Amino acid sequence: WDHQLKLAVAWNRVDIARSEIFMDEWQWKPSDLHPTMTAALISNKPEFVKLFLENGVQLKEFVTWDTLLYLYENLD
Amino acid sequence: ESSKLSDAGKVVCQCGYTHEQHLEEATKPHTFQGTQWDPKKHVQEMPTDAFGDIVFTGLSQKVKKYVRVSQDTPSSVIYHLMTQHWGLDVPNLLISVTGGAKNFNMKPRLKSIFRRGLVKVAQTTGAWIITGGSHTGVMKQVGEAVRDFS
Repeated sequence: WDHQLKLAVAWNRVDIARSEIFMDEWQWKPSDLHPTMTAALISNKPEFVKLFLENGVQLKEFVTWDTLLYLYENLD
Repeated sequence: ESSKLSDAGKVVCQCGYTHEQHLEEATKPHTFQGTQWDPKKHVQEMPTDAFGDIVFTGLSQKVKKYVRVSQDTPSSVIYHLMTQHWGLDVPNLLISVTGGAKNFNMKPRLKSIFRRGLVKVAQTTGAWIITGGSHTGVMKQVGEAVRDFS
């Protein structure tokens, strides 16, 4: 369920990312999506951001110091 | 002491909750070491202190109420608690959903009806969704169908 989301990031297709790998028993442990939330934020790809927001990816503890340091090194 | 030892719980006196035996105090003979202690005679009642609130670590941000209650408790006390001390008004509909917890398999048409109709009946009449509290199965479908609507 991490490799499928890694692939779905590159597909640029939301309904496939929703239709199978978010309809089964998804093990929450929301720290999984941080490496995927970062890729979605960088690529922009703004639509996956909302999709991850329905799945409990709270931004208040997602944004760490090192995560933002890495984000600012990947500007356009 | 139970004849059948549990898996890694061989030190269990037929209940083995938290001790070498099934007791939260001294395992005294009590002047009678009655084999196969009756639950009515052995088990007693202590006042509760395990009440309060819970917040899930990182999964959510809201607060949830919880109360540990005895096996035998008058429903008037529980209702008075949830009305006065919990700030819950009288409901309009009481729907109780129950189903398979550990081994549940569902078809997509089955999943859609929970995704839609239960939410529609819950959000109009202001019903009271009462069910079992666990992390598996139809109650998980109910939980996801109630969080995604909110």
